[PDB]
Formats: sequence, C-alpha cells, structure tokens
Amino acid sequence: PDVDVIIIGAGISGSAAAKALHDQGASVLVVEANDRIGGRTWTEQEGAPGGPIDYGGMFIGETHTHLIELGTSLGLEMTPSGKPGDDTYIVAGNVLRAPDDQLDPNLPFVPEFLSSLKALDELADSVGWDQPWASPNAAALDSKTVATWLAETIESEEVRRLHTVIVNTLLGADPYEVSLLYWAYYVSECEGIQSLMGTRDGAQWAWWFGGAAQVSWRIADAIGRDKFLLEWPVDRIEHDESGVTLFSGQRSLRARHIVIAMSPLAANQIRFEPALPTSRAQLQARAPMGRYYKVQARYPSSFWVEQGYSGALLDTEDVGVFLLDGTKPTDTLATLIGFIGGSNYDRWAAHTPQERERAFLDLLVKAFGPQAADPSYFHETDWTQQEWAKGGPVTYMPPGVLANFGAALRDPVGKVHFAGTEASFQWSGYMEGGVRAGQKAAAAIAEELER
Ligand SMILES: Cc1cc2nc3c(=O)[nH]c(=O)nc-3n(C[C@H](O)[C@H](O)[C@H](O)COP(=O)(O)OP(=O)(O)OC[C@H]3O[C@@H](n4cnc5c(N)ncnc54)[C@H](O)[C@@H]3O)c2cc1C
Repeated sequence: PDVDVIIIGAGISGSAAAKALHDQGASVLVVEANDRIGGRTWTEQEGAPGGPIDYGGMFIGETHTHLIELGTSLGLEMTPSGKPGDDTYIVAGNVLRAPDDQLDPNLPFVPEFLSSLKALDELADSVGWDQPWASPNAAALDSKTVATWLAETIESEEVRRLHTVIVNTLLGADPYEVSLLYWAYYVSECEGIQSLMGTRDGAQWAWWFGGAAQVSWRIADAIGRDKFLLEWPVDRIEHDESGVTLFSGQRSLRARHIVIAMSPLAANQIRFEPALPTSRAQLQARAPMGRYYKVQARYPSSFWVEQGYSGALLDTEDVGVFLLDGTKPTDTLATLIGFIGGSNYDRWAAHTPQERERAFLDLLVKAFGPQAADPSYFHETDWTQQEWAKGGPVTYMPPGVLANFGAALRDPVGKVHFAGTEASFQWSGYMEGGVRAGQKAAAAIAEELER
C-alpha cells in the first residue's frame, strides 16, 4: 500500500476528494490521464485574446454552496456573470427581444411555453433526485423519450422546438435519445429549469475572476503538486478485499481505498478484476456523454450590452444554440459565448470549421448588429471527440437505464468509491456536483479508515 487513497482523475471532483482526504490527515495520491489538471474544467490564462479563457465549465450558481466555499477558501475571488439588458430569442428565424427576461404575452406561442415549462417542473417534482428510479411511476417514465413526451404534451411546434433546444444545450443530447425519467430527474436535481435556465441568476450566476480550472490547480498547489501524477492513464483495476491495485500499462500503484472520479462512460474504459456487478456494469456501459461545442467570440467592445442587450440568446433553428456574455471586468476585450449540443452539434460538426464560424458570426450579426461580423478572436472547442471527456457537457441516459441501475451511480464496490459530478445527489452534471460528489466520497473513506 503506497498510499491510503489513490484518486483517479483530476477534475474538481477528484481534487475536492483529494483536499478532503488530505486535510483529514490521510495519505492521498491523484492519478491523471493526460497532461493538464482541470477536468471538463479547462483554463488558459495565456489565452490568445484579452483575458484568461475557459474551454470548459465556468459558471457558478447562486446556490452552488460547496463550490463557492471550496474555491473561496482557496483564495479565488468571484464576479457577477449576468448582464443588463434584454435577452434575445430567435424562434423560427424571427428575432424576439425579451425585456425583464419576459416575452410579449401576446405572442401566440408564449402561453403554452409558460404552461409546458410549469408542466415539466411538476413532472420533475413527481420524481425526486434521491430515488428517481423508485418514484411513483419511474418504470413507465423511463420507457418514454423526452421527445415522445413533448409530442404527447405540446401542440405548438415552436414550443416543442424551444423545448428541444433547451434539452440539447443543457444536456449534450437531443430529446429523441434521452429518457423522459432521466430528464425529469435532471430538472429536479438542479432545482427546476427556471434555475437551470437562468441567465442572470440560477445556475448561471457568477464566475471565478481568474479561470475555473483554478479550483483544481490551487488544490494541487496546496495539497502538494507532486501528489498528482499526470499522464498516468489507469487501464486496469484489481480490486479485492484488502485494497486496490491500479495499472497504467506496466506501471502500477496500490492503496487501501481508491475513488474513481470521472464520468460513467470514461470509467467503462478501465478493466476490472473481478468484474463489476452487472448493476454498475450496465450503468457505466449504457450512460453516454452528450455531444457539444463551446464557441467564443471576442470583440474590442461589448456592443451588445452597450446597445441594450444582455447578450443572452436562445435560438431554435438558425444554429441551435444558447448564448451568454462572458465579459469579466478584468478582461481587456468583450466576449460573447455560445453552446451547441446534441443534434445541433451533429448538424454543425457535419460542416467545415470555417462554415461553422460564419454561421455563428452570422447569427451574432443578425442578433446584435454588424459589429459582430468581424471579431478580434474566435475559438471553438469540440468536446464530443475529446480524448478523455469523450463527450458533451454532461452524461445523459436513454430509456431503460436510470430506472434499473441508477442506484449504481452512487453505491461503492468493495474499496472502490465513486465520485465525479454524476455521483452527487444534487447538481450531478454541474461543477457543484463534482465537488460535493468528491467530498461525499472522501467523508465515506475517512470513516472507513477509523474502522
Ligand atoms: C463546454 C462545457 C461547459 C460547461 N459549463 C459548466 C458551467 O457553466 N457550470 C457548471 O457547473 N458545469 C459546467 N460544465 C460541467 C462541468 O464541467 C462538470 O460537471 C465537471 O467538471 C465534472 O467534473 P468531474 O471531476 O466529475 O469530471 P471531469 O472534469 O470529466 O474529470 C475527470 C478526470 O478524469 C481523468 N480521467 C479519465 N479517464 C481516466 C483514466 N482512465 N485514468 C486516469 N484519469 C482519467 C480526466 O482526464 C479528467 O481530468 C460544463 C461542461 C462542458 C463540457
């Protein structure tokens, strides 16, 4: 036993678990697959534009309690995300301004849009976040797809669409490939879509003035930058009754307990001896990652805020993207950012890189003026082909798995413990989740150490 606990994966989740066990006084060792310490939390302060840049997650939610504390104690300083102005909606190619986040009640689609939204939150509430697979009608629910449900519950094609877009960007998938039960679950465990869809508050409420990968770096620096072995891809795990043996090719390590902090899909790439119980086996073998693009355009001035727009945008057909401002007071030049996922990623990944960029800039132009036509910096980062993330923004599920293996999302197997945002009780999918998941995992192993 080289160390007490070896944490596989250096995401905010693995890092949170590391700092947790370390502060508790246990010997810790974090093993990373590639050469950078963040996870789906990727930062570059050397960033070609005027300010550090995040290629991964970066928004902090107002109820993101654990993340705020962790990073704040680490010395990081937050900053407001939201921007003053009208949010924009492009429904069926038409540009609609929403003052006070509110859309003209007279528009024909708004009413059913407001109703279907509530209807969703209700469904989400009927199945919690604790025992979704056990809720009053899980089985039934995990049989339909968010697609067929929208079909069975919404008349308007636009309401149907802007619902679809929401799913696609919020998850990395399209409603036609996502369990209805799994979505109600997600909406529920992230405190409703109103919270999930906020642009000023809710989940999108603030940033780490400095970059999001910092929580993991600062933890690394504190706990001991040498306790992180980068480029140590784990490919096999002998997990028996006295401890666990990790293998990175011919290389190997051993600890009493290990916490595997990553997405279920990413973990399925690792061989287990003995085999994992069919329950978890199925879960990490049938829980895919979304498909996603993170696009960013940088300009000299925030011509959108300065023209009365928040920079927030929801487009159902031109491109199929959610748009948000990313201009922190510190940055030298303004930055607008969009997210293309699911079937939208699909359609666009089909074109050339430049074809995509213009499609994006064209959208920006028709939404905030001609000043968007010629940006100072433009970058896109495809995540569906990322070596280790292997996917979109979060994990998602097709009909038939959450209801029958969801439990495996959390339960340990011998000395192997599961961390990673997807293991959190709440906010599984967001950073908050990664932190909690990893702290929960640690708390568990710490108690296992005192016998
Ligand atoms: C474009 C994008 C934008 C996002 N925006 C937000 C946002 O605004 N707010 C928010 O809250 N969340 C956001 N997220 C989600 C957030 O990034 C995740 O919830 C969080 O980073 C998950 O953390 P994790 O530590 O569980 O996993 P990861 O960050 O995926 O880290 C797992 C680690 O495991 C390593 N690993 C994988 N396989 C192996 C192996 N075999 N051996 C060793 N190491 C391995 C990986 O290299 C990686 O570093 C976003 C995600 C994306 C993709």
